[PDB]
Amino acid sequence: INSGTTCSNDLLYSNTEVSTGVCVNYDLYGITGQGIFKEVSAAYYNNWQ
Amino acid sequence: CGSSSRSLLEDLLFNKVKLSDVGFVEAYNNCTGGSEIRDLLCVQSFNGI
Ligand SMILES: *[C@@H]1O[C@H](CO)[C@@H](O)[C@H](O)[C@H]1NC(C)=O
Repeated sequence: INSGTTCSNDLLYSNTEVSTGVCVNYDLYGITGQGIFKEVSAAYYNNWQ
Repeated sequence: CGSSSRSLLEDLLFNKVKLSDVGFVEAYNNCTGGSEIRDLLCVQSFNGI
């Protein structure tokens, strides 16, 4: 009860609601900041980066 | 003729130099959207410098 390795709804929303083209605040993958999402096509990223 | 008159040796001097006092204005204008990937002067300008 109330202590352990099996967590229930303690994690936040984690929504798929990317707001493109506007200035927002973000924390994705660990990095906090204030900026912009903007869609583009590029392919030097890998499936682990 | 019009008051936008450099000279030819002034052109050779003033084409190898990226950040003169007109490149700064035309790069600071380019901070609304990034529009290629990013710039460094926009990261400076949004941080007070
Ligand atoms: C400003 O942006 C436009 C399009 O985004 C580009 O064609 C131009 O070369 C840029 N100028 C500078 C000085 O970055």
